Amino acid sequence: AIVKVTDADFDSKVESGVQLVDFWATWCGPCKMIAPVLEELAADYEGKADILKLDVDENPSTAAKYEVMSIPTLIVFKDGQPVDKVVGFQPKENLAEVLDKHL
Repeated sequence: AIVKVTDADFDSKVESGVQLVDFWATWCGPCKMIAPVLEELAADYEGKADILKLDVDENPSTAAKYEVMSIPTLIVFKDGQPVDKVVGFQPKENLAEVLDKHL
C-alpha cells in the first residue's frame, strides 16, 4: 500500500532509507494513469523501498521546497536526501530501474 505524506510529517517519514515520493493532484490526468503502476511497484519492493504520495494542492510547501513544477513528478529520496527525479508517465520497468540504481 501507498502511505500518504503531508508537509507536517514529510521530514519524519523521509529521513529513513530509500523512498519514492509521488507528487500528484486530483486534477492530474497522467497521475491517474501511473497510480496503478505505483501500487504494483510498491508490492514488488515491500521491505526494500517505501512509496509515498503527496497531494501538491494540500501540501504546497513541500512541493515548493523540491522545485516540483509539473506533475506527475516522482522523486527518489535516499536517507532524507533527493537523489533522483522522474517526470511524466512512466512504465513500471522504468521506475523499478531507477530504484534499483539506489538500493
